[PDB]
Amino acid sequence: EVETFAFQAEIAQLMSLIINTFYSNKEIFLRELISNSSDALDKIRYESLTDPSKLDSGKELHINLIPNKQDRTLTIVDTGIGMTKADLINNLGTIAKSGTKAFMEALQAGADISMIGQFGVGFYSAYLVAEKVTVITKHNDDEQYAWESSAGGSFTVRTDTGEPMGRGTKVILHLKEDQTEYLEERRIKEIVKKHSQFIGYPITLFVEK
Ligand SMILES: OCc1ccc(Oc2ccccc2)nc1
Repeated sequence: EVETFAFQAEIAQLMSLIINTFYSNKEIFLRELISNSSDALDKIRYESLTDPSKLDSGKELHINLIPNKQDRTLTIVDTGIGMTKADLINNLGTIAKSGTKAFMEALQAGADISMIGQFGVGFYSAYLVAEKVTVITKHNDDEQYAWESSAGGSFTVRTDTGEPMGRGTKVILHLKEDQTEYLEERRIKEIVKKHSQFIGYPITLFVEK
């Protein structure tokens, strides 16, 4: 059972801008997704300070980076607070309408795409490198769901029957054919060291063989 939704017009506009603007500094997508993961981990940690049972779904607070050259995917896994179905539909838990408005005003006033995270819509930088993004998520208060979009104005939401995650979010980037550098260990390490040195959670880069 798959539900198909239209993006709000302003979010479709944001994604079109990200996909169509010539902008070479694509590597910032990883900083933005890791920052979202850190924010998610902060939220479940804060909730656990007064209610330890919030961590019954998993006590470990971490971020895993999983490249897969056979599938051409880069997956960013966190064990943060996750998102409900309602969160997924409401632009992955963002205030994306007002964030997009502020972002595009900043771009016409001299900003560049790398500042996207300052406007709370950093998730959508995934489309700098991905032709399709799948988000699997599990929040303590809801069931496990899969969101997916190849842009083009629509996204789908379905109950996920895949491997149970316990709690957290998995962002699966189906990379564009010319963006496979972001599956290479030395490239991912370089980006993490450059942009994510002060993230307060362990970031484990998985290797392949
Ligand atoms: O990288 C995009 C992304 C978006 C959301 C997300 O989970 C949450 C869920 C609730 C609050 C903060 C973060 N994790 C990754």
